[PDB]
Amino acid sequence: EIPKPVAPAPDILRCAYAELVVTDLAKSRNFYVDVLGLHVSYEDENQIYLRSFEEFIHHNLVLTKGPVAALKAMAFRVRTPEDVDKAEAYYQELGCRTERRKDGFVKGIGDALRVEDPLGFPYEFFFETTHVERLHMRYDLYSAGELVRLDHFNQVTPDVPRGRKYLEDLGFRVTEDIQDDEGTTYAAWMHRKGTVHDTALTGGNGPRLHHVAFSTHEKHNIIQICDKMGALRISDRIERGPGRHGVSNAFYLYILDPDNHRIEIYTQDYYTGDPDNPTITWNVHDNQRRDWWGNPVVPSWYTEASKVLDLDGNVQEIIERTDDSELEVTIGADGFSFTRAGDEDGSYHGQASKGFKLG
Amino acid sequence: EIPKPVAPAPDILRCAYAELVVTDLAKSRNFYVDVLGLHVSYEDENQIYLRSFEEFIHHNLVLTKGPVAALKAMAFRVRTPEDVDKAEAYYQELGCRTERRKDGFVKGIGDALRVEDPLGFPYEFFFETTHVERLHMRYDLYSAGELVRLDHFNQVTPDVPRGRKYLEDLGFRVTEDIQDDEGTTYAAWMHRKGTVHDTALTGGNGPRLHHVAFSTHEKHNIIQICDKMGALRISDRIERGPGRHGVSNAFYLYILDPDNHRIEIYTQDYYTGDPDNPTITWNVHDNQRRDWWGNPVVPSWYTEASKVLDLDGNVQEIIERTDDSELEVTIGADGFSFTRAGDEDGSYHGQASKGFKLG
Amino acid sequence: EIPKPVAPAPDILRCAYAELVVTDLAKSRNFYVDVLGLHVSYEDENQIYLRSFEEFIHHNLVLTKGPVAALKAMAFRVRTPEDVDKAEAYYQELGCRTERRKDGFVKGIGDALRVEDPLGFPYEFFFETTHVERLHMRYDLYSAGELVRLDHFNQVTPDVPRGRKYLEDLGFRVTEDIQDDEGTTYAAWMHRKGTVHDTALTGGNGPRLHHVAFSTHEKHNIIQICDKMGALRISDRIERGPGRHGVSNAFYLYILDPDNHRIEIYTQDYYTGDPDNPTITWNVHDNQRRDWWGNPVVPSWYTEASKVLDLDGNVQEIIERTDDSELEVTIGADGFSFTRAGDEDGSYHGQASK
Amino acid sequence: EIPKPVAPAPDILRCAYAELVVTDLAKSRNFYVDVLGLHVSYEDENQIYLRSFEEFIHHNLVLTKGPVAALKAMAFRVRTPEDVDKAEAYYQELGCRTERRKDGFVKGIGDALRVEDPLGFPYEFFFETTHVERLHMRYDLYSAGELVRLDHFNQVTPDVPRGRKYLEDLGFRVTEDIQDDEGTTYAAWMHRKGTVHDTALTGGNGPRLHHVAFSTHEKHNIIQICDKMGALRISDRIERGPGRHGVSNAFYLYILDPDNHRIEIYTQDYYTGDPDNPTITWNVHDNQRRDWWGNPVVPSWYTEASKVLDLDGNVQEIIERTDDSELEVTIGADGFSFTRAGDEDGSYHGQASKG
Ligand SMILES: O=S(=O)(O)c1ccc(O)c(O)c1
Ligand SMILES: O=S(=O)(O)c1ccc(O)c(O)c1
Ligand SMILES: [Ca+2]
Ligand SMILES: [Cl-]
Ligand SMILES: [Cl-]
Ligand SMILES: [Fe+2]
Ligand SMILES: [Fe+2]
Ligand SMILES: [Fe+2]
Ligand SMILES: [Fe+2]
Repeated sequence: EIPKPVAPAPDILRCAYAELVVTDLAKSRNFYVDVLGLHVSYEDENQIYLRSFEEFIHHNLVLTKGPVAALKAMAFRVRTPEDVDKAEAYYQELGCRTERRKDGFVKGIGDALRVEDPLGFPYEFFFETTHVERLHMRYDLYSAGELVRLDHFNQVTPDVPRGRKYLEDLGFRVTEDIQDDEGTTYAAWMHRKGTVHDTALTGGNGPRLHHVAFSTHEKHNIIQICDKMGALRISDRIERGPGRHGVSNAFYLYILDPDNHRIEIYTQDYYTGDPDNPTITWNVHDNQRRDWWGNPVVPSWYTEASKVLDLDGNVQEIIERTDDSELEVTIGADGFSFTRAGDEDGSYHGQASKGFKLG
Repeated sequence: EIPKPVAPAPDILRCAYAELVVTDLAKSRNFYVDVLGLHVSYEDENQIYLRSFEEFIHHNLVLTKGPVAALKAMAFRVRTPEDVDKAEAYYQELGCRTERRKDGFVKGIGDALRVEDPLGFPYEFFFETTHVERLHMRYDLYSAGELVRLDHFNQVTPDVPRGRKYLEDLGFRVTEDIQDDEGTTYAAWMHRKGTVHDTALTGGNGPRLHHVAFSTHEKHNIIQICDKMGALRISDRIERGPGRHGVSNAFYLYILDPDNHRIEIYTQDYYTGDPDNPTITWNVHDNQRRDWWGNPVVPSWYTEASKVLDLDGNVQEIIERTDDSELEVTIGADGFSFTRAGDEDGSYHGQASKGFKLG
Repeated sequence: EIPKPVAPAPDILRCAYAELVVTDLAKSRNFYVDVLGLHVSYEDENQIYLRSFEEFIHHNLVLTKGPVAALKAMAFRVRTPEDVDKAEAYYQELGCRTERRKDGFVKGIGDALRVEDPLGFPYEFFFETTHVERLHMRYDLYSAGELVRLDHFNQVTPDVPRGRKYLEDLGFRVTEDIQDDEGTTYAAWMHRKGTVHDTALTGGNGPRLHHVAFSTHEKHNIIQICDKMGALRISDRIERGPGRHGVSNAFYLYILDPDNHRIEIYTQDYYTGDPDNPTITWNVHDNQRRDWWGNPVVPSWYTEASKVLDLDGNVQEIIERTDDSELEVTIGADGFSFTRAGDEDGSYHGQASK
Repeated sequence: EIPKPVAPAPDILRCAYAELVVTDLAKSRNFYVDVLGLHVSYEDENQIYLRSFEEFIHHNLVLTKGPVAALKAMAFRVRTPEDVDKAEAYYQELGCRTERRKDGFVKGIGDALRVEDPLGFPYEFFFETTHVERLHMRYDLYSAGELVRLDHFNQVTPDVPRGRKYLEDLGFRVTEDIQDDEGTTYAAWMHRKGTVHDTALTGGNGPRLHHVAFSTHEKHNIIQICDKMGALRISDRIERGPGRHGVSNAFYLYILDPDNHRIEIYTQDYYTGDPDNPTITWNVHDNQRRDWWGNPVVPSWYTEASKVLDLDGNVQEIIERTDDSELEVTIGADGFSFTRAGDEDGSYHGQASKG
């Protein structure tokens, strides 16, 4: 277990941006700008800085050209300048490598701390950022599929309870989780900003980045993204969805960028800001937990995720999960799922729902 | 091959209602009224008469208690009383069994002709019907999933060109179809009322009734039906969808009633009323033809459909399709489909899209 | 009264396009293409040809540069080539001025008849048209405010019953109307294509064109048009709405183009294709008849409308309505409306609602 | 000016519920339950306890039968039980009348502090509340007009800067306001929970309660409320909207309950939780500031608002605003508004927009 430091945790506001390394900057720009409609704050031959419709900080996504596609940083904004100092002390007490840059790692961010966290993930904490034009009423620019906010990250890690405890000490509150009756946690969701989550842990080999998620206003905006991908004849880049989540109650879609980085589009989860917010636990065999309508979860969703980098820019080595696999226990050969607890009718033995099996 | 009569075709307005035989009237009522929110025009211990939100004729659906669940009649309204006489002469010239009842077969319909048509289907033609309160502005009744119109039927028949020719002579115009490069037709859609279809032919063993379809106003209304079925813990009765169709461009969902009769919910197809309306032909291997987003078509959608009755109430014998099977050529072990014609990337061989094979 | 010809009526499919004369083509292009997102089928220095998202015929709207903004033609598509001959014989029997151009009046239309109709309106009938790419699945082009179909026209004319009977003889069926207990007709809606209308008559001084209407898929698409006009700081060109109509039950918005031509955006009316489709008559004093939510109808909506041209391109003289005025009897000094009939609570006297 | 206490402010989470006094409990039930679809947590012959679709605390609205329709309490939830102690100390230092009940004033709330605040409003602060079934996935119950959350209160007060300073000291952050070029403030919006607001101040004679606001998921849910009101032939209880707000950017509707308490339905404002969230100031003459589409604001929206009670349950006396009136300066006989700053075209003199 990861000890609770004596040093106070930084006051984290929210997820703020991700830096993704991409192999072909022009192909990635086509995806995030021409397909998805994100707004360009800055670009050059090496990077593209993108933001959502309602954002006022400099960016929500930095695309950085490099040799190996990977997550380079997942950044959280803290409440005050002094919280960056607290972050450095906190992670130092945890025994983690840290790097501090007074003028930032990326453009439009000031004083910033990056850390190799105890789960092997590159976290950034910052307060200072260049404000830009907030585009929230620029309906002259608004797309039929407009991405309005950055909502969350989702991380793949082999030991969910170990990670959960560490994030709770850092001040994240768990809103929902998936467990079974034999003591295994498969996934947990945790927040600072008062939505279902700012980050989440998914059980699996890791550290890897499962996805970054953006919000829309309405469900039809997500439908439009699907429709547009069909018109562009890139429906093969729709991985899973659209659907209604069980966990989070959000309407959702997962798509894959040119380096196979997974992006979720998400809308209409619920308020979690009260400190005694009720924590919802789903059983791993409940076939409504991930897709409320019971649609099967494609195997790539469980197996595939992005590499993450260390502070030197090298790929983090992957540690195998030894706990039970959500894929295996639900849709694998000895898997099981139910529609109604205790009812054989609507249950699935050794295959996925709706008439499918693993490819 | 079905000859064109010398007798003039009746002028058909639209699909108007279906009579479905159901085995447990109370369970069927729970589904169509309590789950789906259709409006009761009349009911007793033997039948329930149901209509959509915007309908003014007596009903769109009659549920008739009987021993064997089946389609008993699919009914089309004709333009004038005289058109019922025309239908009788037309089908008599075709050599079909007919039955005329001056006071109707079901309540709220007057002079009506039922026929066992050349494809083995029980068609009804009528003009006279009892008008009811049109509920189109009854927003005090309006459900979050409100079904607003009857849109179409879909019929399974072994020889699609044979049926298509016959329906063309009856005045239906083909709007879309699905073919391969070697001259096999897998499906066709055809209309009278100026939408994509009033009925459609799906290649397969038949006669069987594939589905009846109702419309909603908006896409979110279809989403709500899915959400409600999740809340009722009957997500196992969601068969396929929700999705965007390729053919028709409509947003859709398929669900299964207590006797496994398939119901489609459908919205936002396009106007076809001009006589030179451009026909659209899709290749059977195009993985965007049925679901525009590339989501896989569940095998049950290809294989399962309702029995139909003859005019005595006995089940019609099934005749096997000898032309190629859409299931087998697209998602079976020797099947294939593409995202982009000629492109290996985004193509699927011997399995369905998105990472599944047949269960 | 307009006699019924012995000559058979042309079989009219639907409203198909309008040709509007505009005074500044570039300003009009900015409104219809950059603001509203219509799709260009052809343009040059004199004209812009535009179509909606789901259209396959050449255009739904022709903008033609000219000295005086006006309606130049409201065009209906007919079922067959021979229906253009029928239209010519029909209007000739009516005594109307007609002009036939075997190669069309505008690009992308072939053999076409224009008439000065008995109500003074420039109608076109055509079958032949150049097919174009139907954009209905081009979601890469789809706007948050996308206009998907041309739905209808609305005509201002002084005597509604006279016009109604003429249109019924042409095969249009009345779906809804507004009347009072004294027997005055204020407005009527009538169709060929199986929606609430292809054209409509509004009682007033005419001939004038009240509006041209386009459809969207959903209500949020109409909202987005309003939001976009706010962002462009042209909210003064939102005239009325957004709202729910009583008549038609459609969700709606009215906006004004740079020459003050009124454009309605409209969605989700009901099917009318059965020949005994029930006709709905509203009372003129029912404050839910025009806006179901009881929002007031601004006077400009009743009084302002576009000039129309004759076949020479000159402005048609206007005839004053002598029947009672809907404006005067509902929101004028001696007017009134109710929310619930017979209830003084929620009634309005000598003023509009809200 | 209201002094800043030495005593630390309580940590306020969010607006949580309002207690409204109503005259005919059955008629109010029909409005809030049958028309609007709120969910009953508890009822008897004296009170109805209602909650929104996504709520887990006991209620968002309490309807209490009484002789005079009024706001009895606007309640904010605080972060810990100790924050109720902090609230008590804070308001006592301000010289405000307070009353603390360890077992609450209404059912489903535990230890609670009510105060007559420096602006004359009845505030409640509480932590302890009875959890109930969260209905957020009960799509078997979901209405086409479903109200999903409580969003905010709006208060009418004569001196907006005075109130703004007091609320800032209490930890609310101003997100948007309306001012003119002559030093007058007409309205301010301020938050704790990271939306545009938990409460707002509207300049006018006060203390009165302008409205209570509930959220929907989507814009069509608000349109449905309007459509249903038309079908019920009660469209005369739609006061203003539906519309898009300028301030807040939310889609909105205002309707009137049987005692004329004003309810707003609201959706799709933006995130404000960062502490340097950019403040937006509108000019009072900007005709897109309240309705972005330029639709006129009816005079009743400016003039009418609910009485509020003191801790003894008596109506607070109304103090007259002496600052300029937003009604008068925009839509009165000497009013002015503009569509485009500096453009005579689309401007309005001595009247409201749209004719
Ligand atoms: O699945 S398809 O796109 O082929 C299709 C299109 C329209 C329908 O009504 C249908 O049932 C099926
Ligand atoms: O305002 S009305 O409800 O009378 C009306 C209904 C349908 C229309 O298309 C229209 O322009 C006007
Ligand atoms: Ca177990
Ligand atoms: Cl999931
Ligand atoms: Cl406002
Ligand atoms: Fe996620
Ligand atoms: Fe269908
Ligand atoms: Fe209209
Ligand atoms: Fe408000």
